[PDB]
Amino acid sequence: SMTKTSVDCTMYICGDSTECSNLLLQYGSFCTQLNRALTGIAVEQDKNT
Amino acid sequence: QCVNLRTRTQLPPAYTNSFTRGVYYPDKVFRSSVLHSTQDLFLPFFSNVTWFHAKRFDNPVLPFNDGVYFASTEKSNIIRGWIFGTTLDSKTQSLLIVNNATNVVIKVCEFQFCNDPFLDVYYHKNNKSWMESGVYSSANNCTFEYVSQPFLMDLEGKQGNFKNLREFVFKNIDGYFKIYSKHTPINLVRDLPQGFSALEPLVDLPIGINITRFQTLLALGWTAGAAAYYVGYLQPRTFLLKYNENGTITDAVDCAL
Amino acid sequence: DPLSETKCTLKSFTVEKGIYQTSNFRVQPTESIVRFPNITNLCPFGEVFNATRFASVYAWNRKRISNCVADYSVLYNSASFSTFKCYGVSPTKLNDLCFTNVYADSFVIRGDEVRQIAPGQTGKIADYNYKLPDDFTGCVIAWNSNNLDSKVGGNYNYRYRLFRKSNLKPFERDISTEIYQAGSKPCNGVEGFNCYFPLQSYGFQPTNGVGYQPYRVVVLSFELLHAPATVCGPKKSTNLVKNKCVNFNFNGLTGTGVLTESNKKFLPFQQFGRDIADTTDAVRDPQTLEILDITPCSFGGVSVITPGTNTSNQVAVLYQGVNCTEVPVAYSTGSNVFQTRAGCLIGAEHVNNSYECDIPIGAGICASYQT
Amino acid sequence: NNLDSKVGGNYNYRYRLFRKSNLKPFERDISTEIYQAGSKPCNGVEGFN
Amino acid sequence: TLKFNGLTVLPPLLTDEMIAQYT
Ligand SMILES: *[C@@H]1O[C@H](CO)[C@@H](O[C@@H]2O[C@H](CO)[C@@H](O[C@H]3O[C@H](CO)[C@@H](O)[C@H](O)[C@@H]3O)[C@H](O)[C@H]2NC(C)=O)[C@H](O)[C@H]1NC(C)=O
Ligand SMILES: *[C@@H]1O[C@H](CO)[C@@H](O[C@@H]2O[C@H](CO)[C@@H](O)[C@H](O)[C@H]2NC(C)=O)[C@H](O)[C@H]1NC(C)=O
Ligand SMILES: *[C@@H]1O[C@H](CO)[C@@H](O[C@@H]2O[C@H](CO)[C@@H](O)[C@H](O)[C@H]2NC(C)=O)[C@H](O)[C@H]1NC(C)=O
Ligand SMILES: *[C@@H]1O[C@H](CO)[C@@H](O[C@@H]2O[C@H](CO)[C@@H](O)[C@H](O)[C@H]2NC(C)=O)[C@H](O)[C@H]1NC(C)=O
Ligand SMILES: *[C@@H]1O[C@H](CO)[C@@H](O[C@@H]2O[C@H](CO)[C@@H](O)[C@H](O)[C@H]2NC(C)=O)[C@H](O)[C@H]1NC(C)=O
Ligand SMILES: *[C@@H]1O[C@H](CO)[C@@H](O[C@@H]2O[C@H](CO)[C@@H](O)[C@H](O)[C@H]2NC(C)=O)[C@H](O)[C@H]1NC(C)=O
Ligand SMILES: *[C@@H]1O[C@H](CO)[C@@H](O)[C@H](O)[C@H]1NC(C)=O
Ligand SMILES: *[C@@H]1O[C@H](CO)[C@@H](O)[C@H](O)[C@H]1NC(C)=O
Ligand SMILES: *[C@@H]1O[C@H](CO)[C@@H](O)[C@H](O)[C@H]1NC(C)=O
Ligand SMILES: *[C@@H]1O[C@H](CO)[C@@H](O)[C@H](O)[C@H]1NC(C)=O
Ligand SMILES: *[C@@H]1O[C@H](CO)[C@@H](O)[C@H](O)[C@H]1NC(C)=O
Repeated sequence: SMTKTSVDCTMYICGDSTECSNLLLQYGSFCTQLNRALTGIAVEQDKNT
Repeated sequence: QCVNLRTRTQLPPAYTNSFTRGVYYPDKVFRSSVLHSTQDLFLPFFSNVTWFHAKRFDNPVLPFNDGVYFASTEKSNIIRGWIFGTTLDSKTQSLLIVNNATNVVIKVCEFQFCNDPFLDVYYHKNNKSWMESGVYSSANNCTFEYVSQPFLMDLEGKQGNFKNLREFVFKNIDGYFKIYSKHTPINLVRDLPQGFSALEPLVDLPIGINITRFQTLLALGWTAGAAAYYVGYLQPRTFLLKYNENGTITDAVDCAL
Repeated sequence: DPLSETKCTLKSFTVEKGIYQTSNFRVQPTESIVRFPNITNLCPFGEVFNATRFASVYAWNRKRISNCVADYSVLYNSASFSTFKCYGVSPTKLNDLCFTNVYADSFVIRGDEVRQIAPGQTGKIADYNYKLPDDFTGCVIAWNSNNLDSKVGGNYNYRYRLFRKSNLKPFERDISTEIYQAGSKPCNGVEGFNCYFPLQSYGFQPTNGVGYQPYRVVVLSFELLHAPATVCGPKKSTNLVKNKCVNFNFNGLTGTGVLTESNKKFLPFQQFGRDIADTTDAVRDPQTLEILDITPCSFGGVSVITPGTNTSNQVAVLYQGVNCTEVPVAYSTGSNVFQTRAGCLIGAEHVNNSYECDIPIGAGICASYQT
Repeated sequence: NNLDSKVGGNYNYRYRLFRKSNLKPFERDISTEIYQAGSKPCNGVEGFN
Repeated sequence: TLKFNGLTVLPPLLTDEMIAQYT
């Protein structure tokens, strides 16, 4: 198993800014899609072990 | 007041190898235990650099192109200052750096100079040890002054019996002109040393002028001490720099070497 | 409640058993802090506005200025100027502003001529010795000086330029004393009919009518934003705060973090510490020299542990990798709180009996719903 | 011009030169109160600066 | 030989002592 990783997609892309966070809402569900992609890996590292 | 001496005809300039010399801290940022790469104007390693040495007297004019490594292995402080400018006639500002036994002056009035300007160790003239005027006539449009204490003072190690190397980098960028330097003891007859040590930023100045040529000022029918000075021109490259656990640049590699 | 924050995010009313991710936790900055270099070498305002004697306006002074800080608090805030007008800033904003070259012009005039020092004017002072350009973006400071520069016999030391062949250009100065020709005839020698000596001297007497009474002018001329800055208004600074999350600024290194005292020693020229990532991890204080570790304000996922909604409506919360001592800034009432390799766990009880894993909490821990 | 403009000055039309800040979208300010360019507070219908 | 920007690393359910135990 490798290191589990998880990301705040707002804090990576728009860190400490509402102004950017609004422009990110325009793109919708993508951040949750990324989160799931990482949460999937992270469950499977426990499962492999 | 011009004390002209066209005494030495233009000669064929010596070259010597600059090893792993003249690296300087790029910015005021501590980085430690780390192999940081960077892009800035640095002296190419192993390059031949122009070698001059003070009947041993050397006093040429030469050009400037983004930046310089100046260095000198010398005993008893014969070397003292620098002129920088783009025309050297008062059409343009031209900055001066002069040091004496201790004090520096830095001045940006449009000095009208001489073909062969210098200062010697003052005697007679006005009176013994005179103001740093002799290079030029006109100040009257004095855009700038600045002044400081020890810019190039002595180090002991039993009375400086060795020649102690003094290294200076001169740079202009974005209207800041900047200095970085080191002084160290070594025992070597006629070369810039194989070995490694970093130049830390000594002073900064928002002069904001086109700069294109330069000339060393060294003191003296006349008799004086005599030693080497070296000029190498910096280049746009990429370095990998090793900073030790204490955040000092301890070794460097020149990617293009 | 955190349970609704699952139901919302999962877009479901009944929820199955498990641990579920929600919005991340992130501590809000306790205050803003501003750390700048001490106001140090102030500009020569005592020599400019407080120089004992002034020039005559015909031969108007130009005191060039550089390498200093331009605090005006001992300037605008003092009532000693009956006419300070700025023409291209709020005079309040000056301390929060910067200037390229500076030239303090200093001279004396009649009060009924002070108006002619404003840009775009006519009358002998504007026409023949001092004439501001129509886009003047300096500032102008003038005051009655009857009690300083008036003389019982008239202060004929101060003088205007009454006659001129033509009306002059902005920032032209004339030291001519050659004889003005008011007629078509040429003028020779020193004097004659329609020959005139071109200066005249002010009858500044203390008895003079207000307007007629002498007035001191300083023009703060500056030409701006075409070369590197060497004079600026004072960058005001504030007390240092520690062991709290804050929005910081050091010397224009703006950012946010918990500030802590560093063991790192920086060589005397350095001010910032940067990581392998080249991210800023430490900073020197620019007043009270010491090195500070920047630690970015404590943050991590909120994960809500639940038995299925088809079983119970009691839940628990993990703040992932947060020390319990940081959660109270936010259920910070606590009552059931436990601290773990995984984070801070809130809303659950610890039991020494090692059951089989049920809901995984990570780092050796699982949780379950039991008697 | 042909409907609204008169040779000595149709001053019946006014704008606003000063304000506490920048007005919000579709906000209308009817205010007439004396603006303070200077530091001094300024009760009454007029005052210096 | 072996947190920033919203990026985070999550710990394993089976801690090295439990792996040492299963082994
Ligand atoms: C020209 O020089 C004058 C002498 O230095 C200077 O007067 C000084 O004005 C300041 C500020 O008005 C006074 O500072 C004190 O003000 C009050 C007392 O009146 C105190 O509450 C404060 O704490 C502060 O100490 C000085 O007392 C005063 N100096 C004297 C002795 O007269 C002018 O302001 C200067 N003007 C310019 C244009 O530079
Ligand atoms: C070294 O150079 C300094 C800087 O020019 C000299 O200091 C000046 O000396 C004159 C005469 O005493 C003063 O009028 C200046 O005001 C001094 N400058 C400053 C900034 O203080 C110094 O005299 C020189 N010393 C020697 C040994 O040459
Ligand atoms: C030296 O003096 C000359 C002449 O006073 C300066 O040239 C002036 O520069 C300003 C600023 O760019 C211009 O507005 C003027 O038109 C220039 N006048 C002339 C006659 O050329 C020059 O800038 C001065 N240099 C320094 C360093 O002070
Ligand atoms: C970094 O610098 C420090 C300080 O100069 C060095 O620590 C010193 O080590 C010497 C030799 O053991 C001792 O005499 C000093 O007492 C130490 N200084 C302190 C403040 O404890 C350290 O060795 C340097 N590290 C490297 C890698 O050069
Ligand atoms: C900023 O100003 C303060 C003084 O206002 C300087 O700090 C002083 O340092 C001395 C010597 O340690 C102490 O005796 C004083 O008590 C300190 N003053 C204060 C207010 O703490 C400080 O040096 C200045 N900043 C810089 C960079 O020099
Ligand atoms: C959570 O943080 C606290 C400090 O706020 C830690 O408590 C410290 O623990 C060490 C080791 O036992 C002691 O030396 C300190 O004196 C304790 N400090 C305080 C303020 O009590 C605690 O260990 C941390 N826990 C975790 C899981 O990280
Ligand atoms: C160095 O100098 C030698 C002359 O001794 C010359 O042939 C050579 O091209 C020079 N190389 C560089 C890189 O300047
Ligand atoms: C030399 O003379 C100048 C005046 O010309 C005087 O100011 C200075 O102090 C004198 N220096 C010494 C060392 O006597
Ligand atoms: C000097 O500066 C001027 C203006 O910036 C520029 O046009 C000119 O090319 C410069 N000359 C040199 C030799 O760099
Ligand atoms: C779900 O809830 C119902 C009551 O609404 C209960 O009768 C049933 O046993 C529950 N089903 C499961 C799968 O737990
Ligand atoms: C559980 O056992 C631990 C020792 O393994 C002890 O520290 C703790 O107090 C016990 N808890 C209870 C509730 O008895």
